[PDB]
Amino acid sequence: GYVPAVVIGTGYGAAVSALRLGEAGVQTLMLEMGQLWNQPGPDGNIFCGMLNPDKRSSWFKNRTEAPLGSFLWLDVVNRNIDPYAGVLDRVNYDQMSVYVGRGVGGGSLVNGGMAVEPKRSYFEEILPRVDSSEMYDRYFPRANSMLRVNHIDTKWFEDTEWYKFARVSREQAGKAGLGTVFVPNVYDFGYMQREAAGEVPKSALATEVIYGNNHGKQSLDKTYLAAALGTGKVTIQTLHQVKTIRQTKDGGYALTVEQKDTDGKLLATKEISCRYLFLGAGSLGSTELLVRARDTGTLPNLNSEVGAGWGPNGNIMTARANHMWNPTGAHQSSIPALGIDAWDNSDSSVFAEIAPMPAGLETWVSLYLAITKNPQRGTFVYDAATDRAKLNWTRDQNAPAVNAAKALFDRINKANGTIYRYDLFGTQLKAFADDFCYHPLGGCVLGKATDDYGRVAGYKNLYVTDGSLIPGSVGVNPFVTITALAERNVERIIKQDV
Ligand SMILES: Cc1cc2nc3c(=O)[nH]c(=O)nc-3n(C[C@H](O)[C@H](O)[C@H](O)COP(=O)(O)OP(=O)(O)OC[C@H]3O[C@@H](n4cnc5c(N)ncnc54)[C@H](O)[C@@H]3O)c2cc1C
Ligand SMILES: [Mn+2]
Ligand SMILES: [Mn+2]
Ligand SMILES: [Mn+2]
Repeated sequence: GYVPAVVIGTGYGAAVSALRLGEAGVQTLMLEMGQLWNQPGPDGNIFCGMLNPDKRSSWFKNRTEAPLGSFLWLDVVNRNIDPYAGVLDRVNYDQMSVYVGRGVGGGSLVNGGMAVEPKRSYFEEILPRVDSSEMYDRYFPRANSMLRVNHIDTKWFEDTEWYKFARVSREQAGKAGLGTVFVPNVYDFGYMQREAAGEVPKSALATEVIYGNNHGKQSLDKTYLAAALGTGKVTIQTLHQVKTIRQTKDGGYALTVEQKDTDGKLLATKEISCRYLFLGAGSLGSTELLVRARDTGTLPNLNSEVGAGWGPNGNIMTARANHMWNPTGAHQSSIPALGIDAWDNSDSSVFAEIAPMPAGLETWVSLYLAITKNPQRGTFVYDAATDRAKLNWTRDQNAPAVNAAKALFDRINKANGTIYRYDLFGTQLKAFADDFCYHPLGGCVLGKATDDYGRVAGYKNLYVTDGSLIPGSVGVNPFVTITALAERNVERIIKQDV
């Protein structure tokens, strides 16, 4: 059927858009290919933890996987599983694996909650056509409040066993002259203190994050999406995947939408039409829809920038072996709280998460997720044979990112007389994981594939809202930027277009 506005997906861009549309009185249908995560499972919990993965952990895979960095300790808990509509999707391209959330809330279900504003000077570099004053004066504050960002208590952090791992890396970094910063989060840190005191059910302190948090984490289903539903003007249909988009002969857009069950069986194929169409299917999903539409002739006036300009936010993972006298602890909160800010906008820039590890026994490993400044970009290229966009990124394109991460961590190793681990990513000696991405950015870049508010070039009332807009890099964990940009865009689009 017809609905005035359709939003594809339910991640950050989508959720912001739908809230503001509903508040403007626009009846809005959100179409989400994953589940609404609210049914207690066989362990009584909605989500599986990292030490008890099951089919809930994975989007249509036949075996669970260890969290990256932890195969040596967590492969023992891996099991064969039925393909199921689980929460975390490892999307494999030829030389890159991109991890995304699947469900009501998108990546907010599976991410580490880290809510970080980009450096203004870097924002101005990457998006020079955007007025940075309204971003910092209005939209970043709006995002901060709506997301329910909060801050860890410094004395609790300093004292608790659950953050020893962070304190160890802080001390090691400090010997190299490198500073750390606290990382704001949407996980309720008050709740986390109570978990450590045995006062409330554990989640972050029970090895949960990447397959969802049963408590504590204010994912988008609790924040923007709950508010959107509260307007009375928004509904969400789950296990509904948009496959194609066309402009109807009489105006507006028509979608082919597959409804599946949680086993992936096709239940129905529906045609859903609308006046206003907002894409919030993520860097991968929105880009694939538009490359498909261009190259199959259903949106033939899309431009050549559709598909272009993808980067992995410079993501690189690495690990150091601590001295025996610097154990990192068996009990590590699953929510990071500290990072190393070595980002000055130069090509040497690194902003690196001090990542917890879930093994739950002492390994002496410090793990890091580095965000780097690497100019290389990929393109999503439609394959009509398999009906898939394929990302053409090759591993050598991450060499600048590896080189930056390695220069930084080499300083820390030199100051401390430590070495890397080489065995965390596979049997081949490899200290830097260079073929994964948690932060996909680009494919439908703001001001190139779209105008400076995400209006898709060549079309009226067709909008992109999400990580596909960002030009490959933001220098920090990306969801606050996606959120704030979406606030900016939807406010302007509603004013001028709706
Ligand atoms: C392991 C991990 C850790 C992370 N940690 C952090 C962190 O701590 N902080 C941070 O800032 N970022 C973090 N990120 C990144 C962050 O989660 C993403 O940048 C963000 O979720 C992207 O938002 P989005 O709106 O672009 O898309 P998404 O959040 O990916 O949402 C897209 C939604 O659209 C749905 N969808 C896709 N295609 C279709 C379709 N055709 N039809 C219907 N529905 C569709 C998806 O199922 C999904 O629910 C992390 C991500 C991962 C995977
Ligand atoms: Mn604050
Ligand atoms: Mn519980
Ligand atoms: Mn030393």
